[PDB]
Amino acid sequence: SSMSVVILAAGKGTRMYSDLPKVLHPLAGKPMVQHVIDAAMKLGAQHVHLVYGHGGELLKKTLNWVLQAEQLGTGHAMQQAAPHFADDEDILMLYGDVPLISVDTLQRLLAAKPEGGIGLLTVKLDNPSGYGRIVRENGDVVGIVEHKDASDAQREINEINTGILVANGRDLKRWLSLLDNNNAQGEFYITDIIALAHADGKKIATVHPTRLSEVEGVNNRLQLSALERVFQTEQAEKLLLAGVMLLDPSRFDLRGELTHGRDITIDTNVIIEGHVILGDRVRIGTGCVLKNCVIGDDSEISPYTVLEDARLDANCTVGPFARLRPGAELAEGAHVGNFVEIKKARLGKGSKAGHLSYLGDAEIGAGVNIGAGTITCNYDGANKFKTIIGDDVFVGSDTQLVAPVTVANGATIGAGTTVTRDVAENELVISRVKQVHIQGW
Amino acid sequence: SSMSVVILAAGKGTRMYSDLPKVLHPLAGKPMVQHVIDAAMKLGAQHVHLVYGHGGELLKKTLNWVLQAEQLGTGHAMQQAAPHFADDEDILMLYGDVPLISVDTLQRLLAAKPEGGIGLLTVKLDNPSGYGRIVRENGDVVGIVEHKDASDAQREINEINTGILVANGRDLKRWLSLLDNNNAQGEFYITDIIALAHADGKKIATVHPTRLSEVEGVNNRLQLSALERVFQTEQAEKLLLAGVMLLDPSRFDLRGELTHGRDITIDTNVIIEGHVILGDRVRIGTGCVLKNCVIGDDSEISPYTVLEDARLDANCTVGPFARLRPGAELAEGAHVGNFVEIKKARLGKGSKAGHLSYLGDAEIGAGVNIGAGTITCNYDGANKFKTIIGDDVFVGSDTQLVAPVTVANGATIGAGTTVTRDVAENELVISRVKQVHIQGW
Amino acid sequence: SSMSVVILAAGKGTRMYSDLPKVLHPLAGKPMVQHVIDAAMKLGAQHVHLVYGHGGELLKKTLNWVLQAEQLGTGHAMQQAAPHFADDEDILMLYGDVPLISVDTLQRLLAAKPEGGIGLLTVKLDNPSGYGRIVRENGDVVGIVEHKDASDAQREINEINTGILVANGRDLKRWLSLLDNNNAQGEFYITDIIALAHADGKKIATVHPTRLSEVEGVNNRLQLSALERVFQTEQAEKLLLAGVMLLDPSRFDLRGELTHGRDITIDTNVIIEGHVILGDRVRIGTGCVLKNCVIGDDSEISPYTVLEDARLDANCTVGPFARLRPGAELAEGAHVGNFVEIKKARLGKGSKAGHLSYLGDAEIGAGVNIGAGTITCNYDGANKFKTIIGDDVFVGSDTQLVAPVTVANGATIGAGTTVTRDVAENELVISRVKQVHIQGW
Ligand SMILES: N[C@H]1[C@@H](OP(=O)(O)O)O[C@H](CO)[C@@H](O)[C@@H]1O
Ligand SMILES: N[C@H]1[C@@H](OP(=O)(O)O)O[C@H](CO)[C@@H](O)[C@@H]1O
Ligand SMILES: N[C@H]1[C@@H](OP(=O)(O)O)O[C@H](CO)[C@@H](O)[C@@H]1O
Ligand SMILES: [Mg+2]
Ligand SMILES: [Mg+2]
Repeated sequence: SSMSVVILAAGKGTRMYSDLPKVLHPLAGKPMVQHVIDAAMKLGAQHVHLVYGHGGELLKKTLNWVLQAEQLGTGHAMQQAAPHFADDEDILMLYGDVPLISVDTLQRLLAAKPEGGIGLLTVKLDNPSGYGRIVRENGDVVGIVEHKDASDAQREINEINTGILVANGRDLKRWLSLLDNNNAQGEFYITDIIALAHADGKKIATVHPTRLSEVEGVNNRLQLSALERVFQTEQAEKLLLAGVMLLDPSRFDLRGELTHGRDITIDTNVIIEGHVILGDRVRIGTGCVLKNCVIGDDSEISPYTVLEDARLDANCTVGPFARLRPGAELAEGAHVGNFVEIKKARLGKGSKAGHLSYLGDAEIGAGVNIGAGTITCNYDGANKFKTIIGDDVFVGSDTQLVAPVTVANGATIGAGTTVTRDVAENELVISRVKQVHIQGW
Repeated sequence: SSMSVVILAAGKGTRMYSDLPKVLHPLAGKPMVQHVIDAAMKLGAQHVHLVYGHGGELLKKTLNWVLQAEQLGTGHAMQQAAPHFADDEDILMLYGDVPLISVDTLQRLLAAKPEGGIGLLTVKLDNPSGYGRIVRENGDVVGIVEHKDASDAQREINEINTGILVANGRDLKRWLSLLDNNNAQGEFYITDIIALAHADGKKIATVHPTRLSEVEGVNNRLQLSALERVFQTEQAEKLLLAGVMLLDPSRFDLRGELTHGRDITIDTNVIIEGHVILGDRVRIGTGCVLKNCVIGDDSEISPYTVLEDARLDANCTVGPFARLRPGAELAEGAHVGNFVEIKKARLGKGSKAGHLSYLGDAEIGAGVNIGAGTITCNYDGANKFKTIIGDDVFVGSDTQLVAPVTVANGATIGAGTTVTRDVAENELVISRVKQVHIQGW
Repeated sequence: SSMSVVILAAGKGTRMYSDLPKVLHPLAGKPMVQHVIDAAMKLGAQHVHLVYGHGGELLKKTLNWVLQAEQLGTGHAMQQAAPHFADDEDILMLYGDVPLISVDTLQRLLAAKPEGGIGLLTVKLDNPSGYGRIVRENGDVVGIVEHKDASDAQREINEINTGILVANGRDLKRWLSLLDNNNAQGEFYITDIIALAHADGKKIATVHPTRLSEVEGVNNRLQLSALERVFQTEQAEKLLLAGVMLLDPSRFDLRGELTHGRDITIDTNVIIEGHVILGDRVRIGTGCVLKNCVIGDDSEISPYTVLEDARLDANCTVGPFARLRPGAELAEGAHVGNFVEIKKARLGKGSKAGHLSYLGDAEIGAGVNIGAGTITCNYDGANKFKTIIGDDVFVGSDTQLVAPVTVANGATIGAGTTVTRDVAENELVISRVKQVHIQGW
């Protein structure tokens, strides 16, 4: 049948000690709640109903919005969404702070819901302390008892409520209408709806997650960090099984997506962010950070190199200690060495910038040698200007190129030159500065 | 009552293979024995009696000193300290190589000591092999039997001696006087004092540590490394619960103290040393090392940045690959980029040094742009001299400023300039060097 | 008796997803199969028979070669090697993808082989699923039953076949000749030889490895990564017990050999490759990579320093963010600072290159100060040339030395100089460039 989702995002995240709404805190670079939304979309949800208390502005700025003005609990929260439920759709209840719930588990949950009844996700814990206990009579679920209100006998129950469940909209709206708030907490308890479904003589079927981490909620940053490590380990293991050699999968982080070829080797402490594409036989040395980059076949990134919005073609070498900024592009066989920064600049085929250089806003040809210490002066304090270097140019060490300026093919620039005017094809330019020599200084 | 501590620091650390006395080997940046002293001071010890064998010079240089001339054992060691005990104080016995003993455990130990008797810290191990066994008769402690001298029946005992205990000074001095040395080892066994206390009809009460790591001793560097990881994990978890987001708490080290604000994010492989203070919303990228630094609100430290004795005001950005040395100071909104080293220099509000620069012994104003490749020549081979740069100065790329020299407000320095004489307000200075152009080179 | 080894290297490594033969994939910097060969040589093998299917070219290029033209299984594989066995030697069967098998285990295996019979290495697993089961009758091994062909009763057996075994050559050749291929797989099963040995009334003795990891095979990169971590942890623990202080042994990698002195400290995330030699009291900061280097007593390598084929004498300091390339050599007390690259260059006693410099193909004397920004121009686009700097030379900041060129003892080079001609003893050389000053720019 058809289905929509309600994501509860309206708890108080006091133990996060944060000014950022709890469900916005990221896991693997993505807000927790977005993990949950992604899963919902994968399930084929027709609507996603997001219930919130505060941070509504930032929530909408970041990500069907449903206000819960007073933090009066989950039952009350659902009461707020209930009018938006279709009588003819299934409604899946999820939490914005339970980010690792898997599509497989949810699919099995939807499959297990008995006609007219409820599908309830439960899990058996070694220590169920503090959790809602699943109450069964002769094997069938009839009730949930919260820890606080549970008796000593009930507290021996190990099967507990994850709070994730599915029911038909018409049925759900009915059960929510029958909730009672007259009690020691002054709130409606969502958990009472399973007893209410039972009262109507309807069935509550259960399924279990595959992993405990799937139904773990985040209330503080220690708990978020554990889930971060679980998720990173999962990603790392998939990459290994898919043929990427991670030299230490416990020291690898992916925060986005990695599209990869064959026989790649990634060394320790590499961080991949955004969407990165790696060709065949790429090697990434220790400590590198890549964000939104494309790296061509057989390229080698040496240790402690940082790249963002950069492109390497095949057979390129970069680093160690290089810094590629957005718009940095290396054509086939180009080389960028240590203590070199490239920004919005292209280095043509086989061209080399091996040391202690800044190349910004530059179009550099093929077969070019950029000597150590070369710098493009691309900024006048108001605007930025382009440097153009042709093919087969030799730029001597510690030269400044003062943009806008063009150096034609075949030219040679002497060490220590300040280039302010265009250089013609096959021209040598060199500073003829006079020195004083003083004997016996 | 009143209390003093005896710390035993006189064992042979042969399996450390070190020229540094064993108890001086650090854990989280602090000698093991100093952890123990700190705990003692927290307990309110009136005196700390440190018993040593060798390395006394270095020990005192590093940290009431009590010689044990001949390594004749713990009983003998205590005999050496006994004359310093007051008849009217409690004496707590600790070890310099058991660094994680907690104040809580010790407080409970002091509370459990029966009048006229002994408080003894014991622990139950899955494998008690090699440890002193606690001998009980009808539930009461009467004895300790060392493993070697224990029978097969005794060796089944899992409750073992940690060697940590407390007794009144007068009582202790008596029991120590009654120790016998005529045996297969020629030494007095400290453990005999519990049997001696029993002989006098006094009670020996026991308490247990909360964690096994609290009473683990260090005899080799493998054991020290395990304790280092335990301690770092504890620190990391406290920081997470306190609201600091560590993106991987297994790749975080604190060796000193971290004072922090709210909504801080620290990425993998960060090392914090000395005392570091972080404002709200500070972000620290992967690989950074901070030692004795103050970082203001909303500052961002990019990957692979090293800072020591440095100060950032609010909204500053530094790195990646920047190196801030002692006396480096950034005013609000300042920026230091890649391959820049700052030493005993201040960069004023909104001023920028983005690349490949060395700024030492310099006072730099607000609104200054330091071009790539700029270097302060602060050294003449004997002394060091200051560079002063006013507000709203534009320093062109690859300039050297030869100190002492002053550049006034509003000035502009052309690329490639060697500045040796003061520059006046709103002055442009630029090198007019002649070049040779040779066609067809 | 005398002994030879057969290493099976002819499986299909489909789940590696690699163009490199599976047994060539490295563990700790060394092909898996080379670990196995090393063990064989340590055992005193007279011959090593390597059976292969494909990748024979690359295998021989990388490492008695024995073709198995058709991947028809292990029995068939051994049939191919059998003619090379001496009737009067023991033959040990190993696998190229089981890299951590220990010499101790193998020695015990060889010792346990009964005259005329077989020594078989087996292991007891918590989950034996998918493994060959060891079949015993009244305690004696008579059979091996592969999982697939095993009954439900047989599958309860926890003792499984590692496939590692030893038998006399004459005996082995006989048993291999009697293998039957007429079955649902069309292959000879090596495991049948133990039933065949039993048929002849010979004994099959068993021994067990000390660690499970010793007999773990690699079929995919996830499995290789687990073995990599096991191996690195073993190496790290040995180094700690031997007296090297690793500040985090889970963040330490050795890919080769480390020869070390006393009281060394290595911080987190250090990678040692090739053969590295460290003197006493060397400290290595976080993030460093050392490959084929010799570091003298009391030297300190600061964070994020990369060295290859480099030599430091005693009391040297390098980094942070320094890059030493092959042929880099520092004499006693020399210093290389941040953003400095040294290649095929020697820095003499007490000489300093603290910042933003490139020194290549250079002989630099003692007592030299290399100012920030100094660069050797060692390349003309075709060849490379040497720079020679004498003792007690002061090179001013941002100087280029244009090789070949010699600077004699005692000389001083002014900031910003382009040195193209030899400098005489005690000479000051300095650029006298004229500037334009424009007021009110
Ligand atoms: N300094 C030059 C030298 O580098 P090194 O000798 O350090 O490799 O030659 C390289 C090519 O071989 C050039 O690209 C560098 O500009
Ligand atoms: N090279 C200049 C350029 O940097 P980039 O263009 O690399 O950011 O402009 C920056 C301000 O926008 C200046 O501080 C840098 O000195
Ligand atoms: N810039 C100089 C300064 O460095 P710093 O003042 O940054 O240590 O003096 C050092 C010696 O003291 C010299 O080697 C450096 O060349
Ligand atoms: Mg210059
Ligand atoms: Mg320069």
